[PDB]
Amino acid sequence: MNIFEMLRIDEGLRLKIYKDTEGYYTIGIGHLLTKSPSLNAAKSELDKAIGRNCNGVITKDEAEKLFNQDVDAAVRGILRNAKLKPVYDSLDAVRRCAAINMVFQMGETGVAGFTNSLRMLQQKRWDEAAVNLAKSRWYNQTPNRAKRVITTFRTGTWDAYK
Ligand SMILES: Cc1ccccc1C
Ligand SMILES: [Cl-]
Repeated sequence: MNIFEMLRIDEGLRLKIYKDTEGYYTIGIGHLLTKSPSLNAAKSELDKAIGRNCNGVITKDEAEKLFNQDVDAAVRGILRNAKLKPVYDSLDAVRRCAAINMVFQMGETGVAGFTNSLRMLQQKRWDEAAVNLAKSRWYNQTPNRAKRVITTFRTGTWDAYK
């Protein structure tokens, strides 16, 4: 297992514009297009991202390239952020994947509310961090996804994905 396989399981793959759990236009392996309610705005963002007139549909190769870019961007966001980088660097490779997963789903700004969880993770207080992570809108709105990610932080294994 690696971060790409983990996120492919959590996000799925769809080659036509769809709506995510919050109702936002998305395509591919969880690539957010726009938060605007306008399908035309989403189609424009898609064409800009792919570099051709897609009319709302992409190929598997295009979805996989967008996905590589999106994972890269999540990692770079962590490494540039003075609050997140020290916690990330303290983690083992499996737990680092759980961290990237959260940033991919919620962004840097969405993880800003997790300051207390981050401190517990940096201190390697895994059970305590798991409880704190679950006291969140994230866990209540996407509980199965959150349980898999939290279990990865708690155990440092891939057991939730196996
Ligand atoms: C979201 C995030 C980022 C970096 C380290 C740990 C965590 C939970
Ligand atoms: Cl879920």
